[PDB]
Amino acid sequence: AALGLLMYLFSLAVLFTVGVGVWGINIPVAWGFDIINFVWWIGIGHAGTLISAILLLFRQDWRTSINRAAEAMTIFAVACAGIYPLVHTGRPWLDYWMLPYPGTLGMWPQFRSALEWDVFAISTYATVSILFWYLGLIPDLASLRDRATNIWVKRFYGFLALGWRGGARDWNRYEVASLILAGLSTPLVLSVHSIISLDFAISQLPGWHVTVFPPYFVAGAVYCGFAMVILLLVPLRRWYKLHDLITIKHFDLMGKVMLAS
Amino acid sequence: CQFALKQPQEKIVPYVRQPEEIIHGRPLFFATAVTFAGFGVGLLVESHEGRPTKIEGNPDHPASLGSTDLITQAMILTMYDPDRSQAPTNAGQETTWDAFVAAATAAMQAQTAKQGAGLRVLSGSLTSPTLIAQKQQLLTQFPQAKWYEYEPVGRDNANAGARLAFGADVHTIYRLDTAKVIVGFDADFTAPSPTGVRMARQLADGRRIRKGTKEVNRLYLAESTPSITGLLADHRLPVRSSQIEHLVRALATLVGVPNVAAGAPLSDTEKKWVEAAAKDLQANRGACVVLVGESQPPVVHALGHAINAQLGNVGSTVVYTEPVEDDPSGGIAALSALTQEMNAGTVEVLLMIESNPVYNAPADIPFAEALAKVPLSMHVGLYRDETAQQSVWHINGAHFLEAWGDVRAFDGTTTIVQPLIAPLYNGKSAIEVLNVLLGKPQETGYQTLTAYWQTQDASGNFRVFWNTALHDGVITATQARSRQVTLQQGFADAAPPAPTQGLEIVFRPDPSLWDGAFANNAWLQETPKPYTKLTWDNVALMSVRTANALGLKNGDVVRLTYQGRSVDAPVWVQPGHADDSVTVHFGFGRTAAGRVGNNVGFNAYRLRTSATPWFGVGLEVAKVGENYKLASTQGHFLMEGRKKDLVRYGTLAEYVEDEKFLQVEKEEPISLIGEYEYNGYKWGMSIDLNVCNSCNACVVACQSENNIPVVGKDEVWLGREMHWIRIDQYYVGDEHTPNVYNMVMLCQQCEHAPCEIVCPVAATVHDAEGLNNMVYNRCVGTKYCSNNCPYKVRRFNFLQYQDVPYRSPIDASTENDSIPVLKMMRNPDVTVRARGVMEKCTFCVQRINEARIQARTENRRIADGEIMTACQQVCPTQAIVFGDLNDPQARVVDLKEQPLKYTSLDKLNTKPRVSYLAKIKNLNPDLAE
Amino acid sequence: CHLEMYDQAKYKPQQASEIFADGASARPLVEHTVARGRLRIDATSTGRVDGDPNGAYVTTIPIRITPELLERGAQRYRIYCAVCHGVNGNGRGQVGLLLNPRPPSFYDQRLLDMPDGEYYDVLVNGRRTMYPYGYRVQSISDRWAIVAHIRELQKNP
Amino acid sequence: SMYPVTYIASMLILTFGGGIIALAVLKSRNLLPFGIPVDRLHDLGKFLFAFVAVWAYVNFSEYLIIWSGNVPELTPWHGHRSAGGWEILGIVMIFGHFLLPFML
Amino acid sequence: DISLYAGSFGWFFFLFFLFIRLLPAISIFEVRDLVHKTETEKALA
Amino acid sequence: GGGFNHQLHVALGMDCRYCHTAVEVSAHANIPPTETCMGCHSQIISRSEKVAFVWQSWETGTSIQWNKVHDLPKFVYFNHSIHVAKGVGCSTCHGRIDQMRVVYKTQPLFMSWCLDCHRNPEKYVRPREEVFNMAWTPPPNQLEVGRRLVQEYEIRSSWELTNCAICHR
Ligand code: HEC
Ligand code: HEC
Ligand code: HEC
Ligand code: HEC
Ligand code: HEC
Ligand code: HEC
Ligand SMILES: CCCCCCCCCCCCCCCCCC(=O)OC[C@H](C)OC(=O)CCCCCCCCCCCCCCCCC
Ligand code: SF4
Ligand code: SF4
Ligand code: SF4
Ligand code: F3S
Repeated sequence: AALGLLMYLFSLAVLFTVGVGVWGINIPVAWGFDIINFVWWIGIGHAGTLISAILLLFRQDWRTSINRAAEAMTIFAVACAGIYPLVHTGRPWLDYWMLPYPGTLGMWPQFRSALEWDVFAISTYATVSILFWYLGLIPDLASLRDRATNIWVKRFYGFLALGWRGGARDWNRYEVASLILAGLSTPLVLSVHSIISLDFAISQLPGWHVTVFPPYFVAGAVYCGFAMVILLLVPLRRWYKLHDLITIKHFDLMGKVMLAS
Repeated sequence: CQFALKQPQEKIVPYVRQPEEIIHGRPLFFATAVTFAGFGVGLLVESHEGRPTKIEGNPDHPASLGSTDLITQAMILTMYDPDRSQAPTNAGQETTWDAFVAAATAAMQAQTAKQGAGLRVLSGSLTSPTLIAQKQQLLTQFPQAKWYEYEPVGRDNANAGARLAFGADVHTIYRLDTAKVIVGFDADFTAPSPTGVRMARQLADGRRIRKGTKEVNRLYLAESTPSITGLLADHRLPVRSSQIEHLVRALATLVGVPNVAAGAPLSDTEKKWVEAAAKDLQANRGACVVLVGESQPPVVHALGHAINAQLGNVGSTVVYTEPVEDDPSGGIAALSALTQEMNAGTVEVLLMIESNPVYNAPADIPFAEALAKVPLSMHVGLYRDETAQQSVWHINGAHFLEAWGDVRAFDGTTTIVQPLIAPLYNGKSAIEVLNVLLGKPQETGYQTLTAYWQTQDASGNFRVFWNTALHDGVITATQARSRQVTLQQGFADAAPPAPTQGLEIVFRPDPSLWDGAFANNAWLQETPKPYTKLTWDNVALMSVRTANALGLKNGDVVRLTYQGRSVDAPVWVQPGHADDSVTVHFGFGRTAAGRVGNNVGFNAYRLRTSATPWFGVGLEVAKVGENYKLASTQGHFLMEGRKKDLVRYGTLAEYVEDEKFLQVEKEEPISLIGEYEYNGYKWGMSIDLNVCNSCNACVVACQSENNIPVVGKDEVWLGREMHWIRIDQYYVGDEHTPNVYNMVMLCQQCEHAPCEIVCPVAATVHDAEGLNNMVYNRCVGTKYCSNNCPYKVRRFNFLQYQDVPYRSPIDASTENDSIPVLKMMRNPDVTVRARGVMEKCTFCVQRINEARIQARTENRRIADGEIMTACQQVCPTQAIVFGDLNDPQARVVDLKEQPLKYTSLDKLNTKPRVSYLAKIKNLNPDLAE
Repeated sequence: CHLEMYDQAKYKPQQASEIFADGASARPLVEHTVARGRLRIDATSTGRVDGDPNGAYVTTIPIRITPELLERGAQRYRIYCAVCHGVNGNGRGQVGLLLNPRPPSFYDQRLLDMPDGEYYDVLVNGRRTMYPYGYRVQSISDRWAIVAHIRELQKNP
Repeated sequence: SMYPVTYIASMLILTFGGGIIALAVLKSRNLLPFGIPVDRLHDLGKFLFAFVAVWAYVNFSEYLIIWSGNVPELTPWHGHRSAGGWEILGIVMIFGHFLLPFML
Repeated sequence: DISLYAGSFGWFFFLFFLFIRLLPAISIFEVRDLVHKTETEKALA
Repeated sequence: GGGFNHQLHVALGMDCRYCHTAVEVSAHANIPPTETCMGCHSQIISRSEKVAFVWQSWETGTSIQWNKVHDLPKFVYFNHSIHVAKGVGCSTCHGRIDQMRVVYKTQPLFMSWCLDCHRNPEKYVRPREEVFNMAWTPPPNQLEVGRRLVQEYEIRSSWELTNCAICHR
């Protein structure tokens, strides 16, 4: 995985230095792998929150074992999807221009193009599926801290789990913060891959202006996402001895939600 | 990747002594001309501050009525070409100029004891009056010296067929102002030929379809290779080019010419074309013409005058005059006459001025090996050509924007070539070189130019004439006077030979690269060839029938073996082409062109014969290749049912009966997205596709004006050509003989621009004047705008496209280092785009802003003809018309009301601001079906 | 910060050059060329009887002196000449008092009978000490308007 | 497309809004065979609320698509339903259909 | 494009293998529940 | 060398168009050549080390390499002769050049400053005649006098003047 990262940071150092045109993108098709993999990688991350957040609405319990192995699967599928809209631009250094800021020249981002909603969907999807994931960790990082029996390891998790303490009232504030965040990451990922759906459907192209892209890109993101959840849990269930937690009924139900999508 | 907390301390250098004419920040157009084939074109070049920047046509010149050619437009890069010669080379070793005069005047004193016996000269078909007059001083100071004129493409047959039919030599001047029926056999007259611009406008001026037009030219073309005349041709016929020589003999027997004695029966469809043409020339006798191209043998040009004088075209349409060039008896026969003299060691001083025959030799005339059999062989060329590799001396060229010379266009209208800049490298042009041979070395070019024109000016003063000659450029006082002719018959009494069977290689000059003298020009090389949109490749074009016979594709690499010599050429199937015949392009494979045309393969000059120099029937194809790149820009060459959105076609048979016969009646389309009002200047364009002959001069005019970067062939095959304006061939139906239509595609400047709502940082926005503003600096390179653009006009600087033939764009060590010589050809009011920045045809805002601001400064409004876009005043046919739409008396708002007016892709309401006119193509009743 | 197109490979109206010996990017015009708008062979564009350099000068101003041109002349004379010939033409400009062959005042009999050609000849080609103007005025309308104002300065000594 | 999908998202408002309506008329008159648990009535309320959000997600995205790229073949639907008085029923869909029963 | 997409799985698994080793790869208190919920349902039966 | 103090030179009565002749006629306000500086300094203070740099530029063909202080980014395409013609005096963009021994930037050329007068010219538009009058302080009622000069000059609206093509051509 690290040698694959050295291929990542070298295909980026070659891209920044030589240009965005080492990609084989033509002028008719200016959007190639850089956007096929952006919509794919962000599509993977959407069924990691359908497990972590959308199933919390339905109060279902086949989500508990597959919670973090999918919620943390979202973030790292956004950390590889949040780079393509920051790197497929021909001038990546001016990617702060897609953000609203008083910047000594009266230009602001457009707010009519879905590449301007993307930087508002991807940046929200990042810093909400990170906080909802870090929220789901403070109780666990308190379990890792109390069971560490190793100074500077107990301090590491003791610093991440801020002061968790358990708590009768700290758990009620958690149950409402986790429900509302689940109730906010349900329309978020219904809109993040719907906004990513709209960087095709607002164009007058024949194969792109299909109006049913929002409830079909979302359905495609949940479709490709559960495939990646299964691809990453069959090894985590087999190699890591988690047969007593991620039971085969989780895959029976993930295979059905991957079918309903 | 450049980065800095502050941009460097940019310096402001003023003049040391500012001229009384240079106002900093203003174009200051000049008036010069360019020797294309010895004949002038009459330019009007943008001289910003001493240096030229943009070449435009001189509206007072007959050879170019305000619009330039394709080669002529891109010859501002040929000047600002870093591969241009910068110092003379003595035997390859770089040397000074004053060392040449030491060893050139020492050769004249060695050529004076002998009465100038070995002072042969190989200029190429010069018509310059001051160069003719110095040729006269050289041939009387050295009486035995000879001056062989060799141009590889020039009038070798038309000038030898003119004296074959008339006795003495004549110079015909075809006029298409009054020509209802043109029948030009192999006539590529709307071509880079010296009369190409005028014969494109005078032919387009006949097919100006309007609200009430009923009579239009017909132009029967009869040509083996589809050419830029076949676009305007209404009945083009793919002929073998061996039948043309007796396809005119059939027309010269229907028209009554006494002793033609035709032979070699034609065809079922070539004969039906020659009866319908002759039955169309007998009607409207006085207003018609029978043109003949250069590829035909001299006996055909003799018949071209046998029919023109039979239809009474003399004095009306065809005008014979005194020969503008000095001697028309030179060319392929004069090159062989000198080469047989260079053999056996007769030549001692061989000044090859601009011909470059070591490359241009027909491969039967062994000039490469005949050279170096002489002791002293000079050369004065702007590029170190394949002769400079083999010649002893090589004087720098002094490109025509740096040389004090003159030209003489067709009909004799001399134009003083006017140096805009002093030569970047020490020039020493053809006049400053003969001054060394004549014996007056220290006498500059301007000194001899007035020392000749003070003799030729007998009327009035000189400074009232010389400056008026320099201001207008056109002197129009040496107009070639008419000449009574006789047309002595019997020239066709010789029977035509037995028709030879076999595939025929027809030798053709390349539209873009004429004869290889401009192969290092990256602008007219990246420019796509007209019918086959290839850019950096010479190919063997075959018809679809004569390639399915050989089992050939669009990418194979055949080995054309014609009379012993093999060339190993690619292949590109061309639907309009003729059966069992291939064509070639002149001037591609140059071992020493420079850094641009240095290895663009398939040198087609090594297949000629000097007896069959334009077409021959002894070819063996025998494919020996599998796959080639063949970077073409278009892609699909078929109107995929998308007529009414692409170029709409029709015919005058159904235009007189219903003017609005292709304007679809559609209701006002509903648009949720507001509506904005443009009460200021409403900048709109009206293209007339009826007259867009794909000259590709508008493609280079947008490059010369908008600093558009050349792209390598490796990145054009990837579909990354930077061309804001493109012409689209579409090949409707019957892939053996398809009609071909052009829709020159540029940025429509859509009012409901879909490419604007899709820029995240809001770079590309619309204007209050009404044209999509691409802002190259706010562009972060998202490149989404092209995907929303319905026409895919927006081109993206994917890599650092800048000086690309001089630095491969896939590097980055030099992508911030710019060639200092190239920085001058760039327009000082158009952004030189970096990488990662999309661009598009901006209606030349560099011309709208500089003219509106000049209008607001003077508190007046913009005149109708004051803002001409770069592609509008370069189109010879004047297809593109740009102007205010709110000005009711404008040539656009009176041109968008025509019944042919339509916009591309009106099914999606972009409200395009350019509105093409349909292609009405005047079919004959008894020839169509 | 990113200098992408802050410095471009093109020569703006004034900036240094790395190809020419005197880095200018503004090359001198070739000596005897005539531009499209600058003919300068008549009695108007040069103050000579027919444009000949060995001509006889022009006694009256060739262009029609409209009343809106004298206010253009008095404004142009106040720019160029007045800094060194004085605002009222008596050669007492703030710089004129510092030139060693002090600029000759008007209103003296030497410069009244001097024709409008000389007043234009020195305005375009200068004198033995006055450097050539006309690359500063650069417009025949304002070139003769200055001569017109000096023609009316001498109307009140 | 998504014209048959914007009905599906509105088929689920009627059958859930009707589900709470019919369960209330049966419980107001005391006709139900089971007392409605106040936490599972909150489930029908969460379904009804989530489907006003889905309905506004499918009707607006159908409009945001057709409005952005206004191809005159997809436009005449929202064009005729935004002019001549139909915009009064259009601004009710934005405020009285989504924004009022989303805040409530 | 291949050396960036196939290298993007590096940046995915560089973080996903760091998450497994550093953080609990499966929720603990959410699996403490559904164990307290299974005993609460087994209590009635 | 020498530096060319404007304060000393304009104090001699130089009307700011003696040098910079191409203003009010061209897009680029030109810098005077060596012949202008040598128009007086051929005998004013010749043989002085302060002015021996125009003589070094007059005898030698080299032109003076003036350091540019107002450095626009070459993709913006400023245009004089339309600010000077529409009543935008030489101040308010260059500051008081009459009190500048060395020319420095006064307005930082932000494009929030160029658009500030393009979106609202009445706050800075002055009479056409008092453009080269550097002592021009805006009146207390700059608006409703600059508002009146906008219709007098027909200066275009904030919608036509801030639309990506005025600048950035
Ligand atoms: C200071 C640099 C001057 C400027 C500004 C102008 N003039 Fe001048 N002028 C100057 C000098 C030092 C002289 C003396 C010439 C000599 O013989 O040394 C002059 C002279 C003239 C003359 C008379 C020439 C003659 O031979 O009598 C004229 C008619 C004249 N100057 C005109 C003139 C005009 C029109 C000017 C504005 C463009 C102008 N001068 C400016 C110094 C200077
Ligand atoms: C006549 C109108 C002049 C023009 C044209 C130029 N300068 Fe000048 N300069 C002039 C005077 C009368 C003086 C002062 C005389 C004295 O004895 O000091 C100057 C002085 C300078 C200086 C020195 C400044 C100081 O304080 O000593 C410099 C550096 C200078 N001038 C530069 C300069 C340049 C670069 C010019 C061309 C743009 C130029 N001067 C023109 C009068 C005139
Ligand atoms: C000749 C004596 C001049 C007069 C009169 C005026 N200016 Fe000037 N200016 C002159 C020179 C030789 C230079 C370049 C030298 C330097 O120090 O920069 C300038 C420069 C400017 C600039 C800045 C140009 C830049 O590099 O960005 C400005 C803004 C300027 N000048 C303004 C200005 C004004 C308002 C004037 C009338 C009072 C004026 N100049 C007169 C030469 C001369
Ligand atoms: C704001 C609209 C301005 C007004 C009013 C004046 N100037 Fe200017 N000036 C301005 C800018 C933004 C720049 C730099 C732009 C560029 O690309 O150069 C300048 C620059 C100059 C220069 C130097 C130009 C160069 O060397 O390239 C000069 C000589 C200059 N300005 C003179 C000048 C004068 C005399 C003015 C009063 C009429 C004047 N400027 C007004 C902005 C503005
Ligand atoms: C107020 C003092 C201004 C500042 C600051 C800038 N500009 Fe300006 N500009 C101003 C006026 C009153 C006008 C006249 C507009 C008209 O149509 O008459 C202008 C005009 C221009 C133009 C040309 C207008 C056109 O029709 O193309 C340009 C190119 C321009 N201005 C450029 C420009 C730049 C780049 C500026 C920032 C450095 C700038 N202007 C500032 C007033 C003012
Ligand atoms: C004249 C009033 C302008 C108008 C209209 C527009 N721009 Fe501008 N722009 C102007 C100036 C003087 C500058 C220089 C600012 C600086 O920092 O020196 C700019 C710069 C920009 C930039 C920055 C480019 C960079 O490489 O940093 C951008 C992105 C830009 N301008 C965008 C922009 C757009 C999109 C405009 C039309 C909607 C536009 N500008 C108009 C002057 C003027
Ligand atoms: C993956 C990222 C995106 C996440 C999702 C989206 C959320 C975005 C949240 C807001 C963050 C946006 C960051 C944009 C930074 C733009 C600054 C910039 O690029 O300056 C450009 C220029 C080269 O720089 C300059 O001109 C000046 C350079 C020096 C200052 C650099 C400051 C950079 C900030 C770091 C602060 C370091 C301290 C600096 C100390 C002083 C340094 C001299
Ligand atoms: S529009 Fe283009 S292709 Fe057509 S004639 Fe003009 S320049 Fe040539
Ligand atoms: S025609 Fe293409 S480039 Fe031009 S405005 Fe429309 S979408 Fe943009
Ligand atoms: S208007 Fe000018 S820039 Fe636009 S396509 Fe035509 S030539 Fe090119
Ligand atoms: S969509 Fe946007 S930022 Fe650049 S290339 Fe295309 S414009």
